Amino acid sequence: ATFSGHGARSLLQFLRLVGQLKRVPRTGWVYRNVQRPESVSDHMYRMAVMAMVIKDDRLNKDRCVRLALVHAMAECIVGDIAPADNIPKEEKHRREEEAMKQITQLLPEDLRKELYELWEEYETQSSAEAKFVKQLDQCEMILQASEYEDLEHKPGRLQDFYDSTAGKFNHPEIVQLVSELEAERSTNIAAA
Amino acid sequence: HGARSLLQFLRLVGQLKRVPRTGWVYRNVQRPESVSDHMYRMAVMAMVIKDDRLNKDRCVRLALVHAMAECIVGDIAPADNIPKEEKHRREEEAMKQITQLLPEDLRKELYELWEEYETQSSAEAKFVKQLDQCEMILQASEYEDLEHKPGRLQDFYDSTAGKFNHPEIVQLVSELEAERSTNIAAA
Ligand SMILES: [Cl-]
Ligand SMILES: [Cl-]
Repeated sequence: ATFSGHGARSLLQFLRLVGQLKRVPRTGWVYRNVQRPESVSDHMYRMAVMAMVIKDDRLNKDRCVRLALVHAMAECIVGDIAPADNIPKEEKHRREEEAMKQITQLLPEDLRKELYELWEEYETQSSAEAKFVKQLDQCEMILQASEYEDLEHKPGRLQDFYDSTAGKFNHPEIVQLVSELEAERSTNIAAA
Repeated sequence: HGARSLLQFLRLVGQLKRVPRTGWVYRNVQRPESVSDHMYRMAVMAMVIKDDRLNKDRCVRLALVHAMAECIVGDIAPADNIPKEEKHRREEEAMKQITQLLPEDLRKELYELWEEYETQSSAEAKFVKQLDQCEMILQASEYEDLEHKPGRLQDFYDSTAGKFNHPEIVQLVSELEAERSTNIAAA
């Protein structure tokens, strides 16, 4: 119940917290000694483009793009928690929830409600759009894994990331895209 | 399928993660942001900076697409001294190459988004151009703060003098310059 107001100063401060996403490297790459790992905002950027180009006539894509730009936003405060950090699901949720409250309080009421709603939709996976964006997250991530493998000239190195997405995919377009990716990568591995 | 081309499109887009923003590099910024970092916050700005006269989702899309050619041509800075037509020519070729990897409806949609920004042919594109400049001077003051070197990136602010007229962005920029100036006066 803070007293920072909802003027330009608070909007600016909201924007600074958001910019901290540029300086949160994605932890999974850090823990695997990737040189120059992407930021969390790098990751959401490509998810957002993927929402634009991976087709599904049943989905509101404007909402999918917004879910993509908002879903990881709490990491500007809580940091990027990876499976290796062993934070229980409930504790990660509680931290990120508190963070989103703090962040959105800087915005006028209608904007606060809208952003928080989007975050809540994603976190509870309550819509088809939310579930779609969750698979973009996982897809975009193994794509980036294979790109770090290519850049390193170390085919297969980041195998653990592929294994962790086993059976997490069921959207027919993303499923198709993943299968193509795994086939191209598993070919490169055999070549080497 | 489809899929191989889509993947190639995605890998090109991914290169944006590895294009440092050139203006920061030229000013010895440590670990400078990528072009995708820059577009990310611009897209968030389109969501939270008010204007009921604008199609915000179109602004968000313009934000995510406007600098996309840079995955091929790189980030050209003013210091690079590339003529406006030449940069336009290069980015246009790049967008054609990029978008042709997509199905026809998406290829046309995406190219037209980029062209609308490029030609500044809508109220939305003009708005997004001011987010770009605003996002950038905010980022300059952030680098100044992180470096503990206030005012060091003044050239960037000087470069934006008189480029703002959108009422909300103007308020935001005034607020930023007053906070920054106060910090500089203090130090
Ligand atoms: Cl994520
Ligand atoms: Cl830009």
